[PDB]
Amino acid sequence: SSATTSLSNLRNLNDSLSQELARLKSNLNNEGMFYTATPSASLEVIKYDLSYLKEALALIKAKIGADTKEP
Amino acid sequence: ISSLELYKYSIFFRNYIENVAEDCLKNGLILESAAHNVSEVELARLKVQLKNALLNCIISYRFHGIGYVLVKTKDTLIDLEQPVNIELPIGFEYLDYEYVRDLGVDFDHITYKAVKIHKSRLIIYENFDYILKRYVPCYTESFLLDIYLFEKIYVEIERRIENHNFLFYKDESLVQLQDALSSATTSLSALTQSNNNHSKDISNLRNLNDSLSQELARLKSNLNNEGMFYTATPSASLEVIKYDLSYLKEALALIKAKIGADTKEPLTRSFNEQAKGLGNDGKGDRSNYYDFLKGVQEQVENSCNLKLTKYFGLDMKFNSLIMLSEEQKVERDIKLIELYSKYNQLIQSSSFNNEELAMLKEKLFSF
Amino acid sequence: FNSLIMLSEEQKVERDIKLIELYSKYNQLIQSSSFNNEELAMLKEKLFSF
Amino acid sequence: ISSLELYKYSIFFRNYIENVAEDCLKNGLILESAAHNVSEVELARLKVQLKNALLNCIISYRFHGIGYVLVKTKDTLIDLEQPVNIELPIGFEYLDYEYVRDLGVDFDHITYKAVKIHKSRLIIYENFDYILKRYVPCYTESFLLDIYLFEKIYVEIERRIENHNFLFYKDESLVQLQDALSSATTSLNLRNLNDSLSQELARLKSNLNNEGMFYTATPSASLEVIKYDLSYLKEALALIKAKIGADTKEPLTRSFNEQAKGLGNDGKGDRSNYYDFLKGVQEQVENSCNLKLTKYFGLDMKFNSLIMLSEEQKVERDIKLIELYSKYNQLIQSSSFNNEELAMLKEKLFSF
Amino acid sequence: ISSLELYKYSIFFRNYIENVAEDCLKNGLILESAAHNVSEVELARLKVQLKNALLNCIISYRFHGIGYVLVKTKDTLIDLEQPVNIELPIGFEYLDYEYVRDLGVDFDHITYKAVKIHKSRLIIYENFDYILKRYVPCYTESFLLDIYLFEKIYVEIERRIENHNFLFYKDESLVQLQDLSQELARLKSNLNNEGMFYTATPSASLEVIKYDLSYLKEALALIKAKIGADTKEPLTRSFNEQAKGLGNDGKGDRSNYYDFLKGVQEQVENSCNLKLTKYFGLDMKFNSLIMLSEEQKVERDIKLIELYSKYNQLIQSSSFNNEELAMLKEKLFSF
Amino acid sequence: ILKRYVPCYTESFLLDIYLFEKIYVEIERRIENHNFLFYKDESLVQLQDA
Repeated sequence: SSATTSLSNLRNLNDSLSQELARLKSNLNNEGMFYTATPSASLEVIKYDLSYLKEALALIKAKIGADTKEP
Repeated sequence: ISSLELYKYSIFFRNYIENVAEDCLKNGLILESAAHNVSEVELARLKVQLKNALLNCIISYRFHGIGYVLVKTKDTLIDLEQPVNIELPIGFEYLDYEYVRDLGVDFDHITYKAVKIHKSRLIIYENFDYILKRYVPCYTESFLLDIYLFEKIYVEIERRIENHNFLFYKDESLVQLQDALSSATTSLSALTQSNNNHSKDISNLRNLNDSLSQELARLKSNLNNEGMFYTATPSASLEVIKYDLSYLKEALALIKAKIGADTKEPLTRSFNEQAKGLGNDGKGDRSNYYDFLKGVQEQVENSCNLKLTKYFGLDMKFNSLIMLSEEQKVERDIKLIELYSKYNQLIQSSSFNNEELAMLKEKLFSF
Repeated sequence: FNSLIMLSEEQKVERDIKLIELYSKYNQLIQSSSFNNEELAMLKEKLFSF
Repeated sequence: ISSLELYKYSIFFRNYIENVAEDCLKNGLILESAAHNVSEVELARLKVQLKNALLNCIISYRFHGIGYVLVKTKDTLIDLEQPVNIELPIGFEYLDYEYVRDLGVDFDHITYKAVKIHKSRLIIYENFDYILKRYVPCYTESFLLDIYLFEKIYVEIERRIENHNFLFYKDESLVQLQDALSSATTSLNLRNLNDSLSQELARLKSNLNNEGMFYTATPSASLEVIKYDLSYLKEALALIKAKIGADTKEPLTRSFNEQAKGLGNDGKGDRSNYYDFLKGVQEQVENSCNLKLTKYFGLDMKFNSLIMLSEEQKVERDIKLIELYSKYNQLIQSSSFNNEELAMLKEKLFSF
Repeated sequence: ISSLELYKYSIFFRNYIENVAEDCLKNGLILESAAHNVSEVELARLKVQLKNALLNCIISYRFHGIGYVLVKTKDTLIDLEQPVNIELPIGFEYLDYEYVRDLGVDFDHITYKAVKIHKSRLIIYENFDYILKRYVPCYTESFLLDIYLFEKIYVEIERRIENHNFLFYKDESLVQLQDLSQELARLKSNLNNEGMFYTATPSASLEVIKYDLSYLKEALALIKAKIGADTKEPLTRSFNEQAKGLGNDGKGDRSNYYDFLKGVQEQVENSCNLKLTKYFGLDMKFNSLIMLSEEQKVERDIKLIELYSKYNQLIQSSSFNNEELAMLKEKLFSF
Repeated sequence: ILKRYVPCYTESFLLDIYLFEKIYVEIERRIENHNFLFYKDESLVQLQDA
């Protein structure tokens, strides 16, 4: 982020850093195993829900059926 | 959302567009000549070409909002501008919408690619909306959004299929010793960048990740060999990370409901699970698809006969949407013969007045 | 192309039986009716088989 | 995944390969001679040998993509190279695919083991895919993967059947003293510690068996049952069955021998997918055989009808036909229709 | 996995092997002589011995891949090497597979235990797989594994039946006694007496340890599915819950087991008649797999008589042309 | 509409077939190690690391 801020010597620095980051990420993603070294590291799946929209659709269908006579 | 892009990518949109035209021209046409001078073979060939043109005409009507069929006669390319009084057409050719320039109903000619063609030689099938004061297709932005979501569900499924389940491993081993030395070196190098053994840091990082790959290979090898994953660190952790699909399932249900609400084509609504509902049930309670097809057929007939009869002396008709089977025909004939026999018996064995019999005649449907 | 729907032997026999019954009913009506020639002709067109 | 290895290991693959051929030759063949000079007994023996050859021919067609049947005549081994104009075959012999070398359709001979055989004496049943421009078997890599997974499920079941449930025991007792000393000094008497540890473990096992109570001294001692699970394999079996049913049309293979072949008589023209597939295979085999049996040998072969009527069905059909004839006779006798109308009825009637 | 060991240990494998042979020879055989000179009693005795030999022949065919039946004639033990031109057999004797040495089809003799027997006196029923280029049995390694797992489930059940539930107890003064032990066992007996277990240590613990069987139940379900997929024998697939399906339903839609039995019977008939007719002048046939009951026979006779009556009525009360009647004759099945 | 010759299938249909196969591809990938043991111990690594 500091590199990108400065962009918005350094060439070799960024090349080495990018190489290492890319290889670490590629290994962890390819082996089907996410590895980390920090004892306090955390990984959680965040998920959305649709029950609100389903219930709203039911209520809206009921209201439309009540509000019109066209079958 | 681009209709052309959706048409290219999705076969569902293509089927939705083309099903109506295919159903309209499924049962065929009837072609007749007012003068009663054209032979039946030539007229049948003309009918075949007319059907071929009408399919693309209806497809263009649904996709763009207007469809053009050129009535080709025995004339030169420059003679298309001149009007036609009375002629027998040589054939019918559908004209591509993208190559047709029309300035409106106030003009009596179009430009095709720049050949000027008079409107008297063209069969025009247009969907003009008076509220919008413009020609519109059969679909809207909401329908396009529904189709796009229908495809995006499986796009996301493909995005997350490979790594739906994976392992999260936290280990403070020799590997973390290397990794933590690496992390401290990278942080210090970041400080220096913000501002020299950074090359030493780089060589570290490289060898450290080499050893990391070696150790991960060894761990996987042990897992495969003895089915047991062993670790040294008392704070080591191993957890299975899993994805979910309930969101996409519920979205599919809602999208199917929306599509069914937004279209009347039974195959599109039911995802090719329901029939077209164009059979004979012996009752006058016809289907919504039947009514829609009848309206489309009436509009097409009006559009064709507005100029086929006036300028070419030809009349076109659509075949009946409901086609009776042989057994149904035999049953209907049997019932009609029974009705006639009952009527004859009543007439022979009754003494009703002439006025009463006549009055019965009008109130009877068959007689 | 040959017809997509192929009838079985039993179906053919049943159809033949029904057609023969229809012809017998038509013959009985013609023999035992006193309808006018125009009415009989008009019945002929409105009948599918005849 | 190797098709030969899968064939050797799995009986399901073998049955899938052989069921189509067995069903095709279940009802038998009809053999005829154009000259009408061959006696029926010799022709029946020829038909038996032809069926025996055709079974292996179809099996090789499904497994490899091509099948070879040699039409053996009264000739020497060197005469096989020479073409045949008109002859009466002595028999039929299936040729193994691995011993046949064919350079393509542009050549009119093959090498068998190195005897040169002209193609006019050979019945060839090949599955050529024009998209792939090569001969292909009836199975693909996905189907092989499905079969492999089907077997691997029970492979894993056998792997984890014995220790599906076991005991995890933690104890900082004399036994942990023994094992800690062993650990330390082996990393660096000890065999006596070994013996004492085993003795105490066996003693505790004996106590457990005797009085149904496991007792321990350490306040931090723990005992937990470790258990395995099978829901993954159950769901995988369901998915694999669905995939197999989608990937093949053979009813026994799809239903795991739970459904019938569907080759009966229902009195309707709505035949089954397996019936259509078998009819197509039979037509291809008939074409392949008659391309050279009639031209070079004066023989014609036909397949028996896939649908075989029972005696009761035959009697019922005869009764219905007799009733139809009686109705037609009654109508003709008691009608006064015109000759043209009766004739027109004749064509529109199926039976008459 | 050893097929012989599995056969010895499991009755299910034995039944799977023997059911096909028993069903094939359930309805019996028909034996005839081309010369029409042999008396019926002697021929019936020959048929009985032939059935007895054929049962073991089919069993050996299924278990090993080949089965041998020796056709015993009025000859000496050394005359078995000599070929036979025309003779009337004295009997049939099944030959054990383990005592038969055959070098292949290119040879016309075998060694039995070392008596040399010509192949013209032997009925051979073999299952040769052209893909494998060898004789193979009716079972494979996967099927053997399925049977082994089927037995191992109850092996494990027996292993863990006795201690499915037990007590885990933690106490410090009690081990001060143990390391007295039998006296605390007697205190557990006092628990059994008074219905109340009492202890001293505030950190003493008592927990019931229990086992589970869901793994074995699911494995049994999967194994049953695999067996049903891997075999066609209805009893083996359904665990003796379904019938053989060899009845008469009045329809041509026969069963898979019927088709399999018909194929096996055809192969056996070919194998026998390849040498019974040529060398011995005898012909063998299998009885029909479907056997009609008396009521079914009466019903069929009634229907046939009705059909004949209808045909006679039509012929008497019709005025059809001779060509039309003839054409009806061919298109009628019965006439 | 496309002004070109097109087959009977589209990219979405190809994607559907590809996913249909990829499901069992993943099943094969994770069939062998669907259940395994995770064990943590310090003396046993005192043994193994040596």
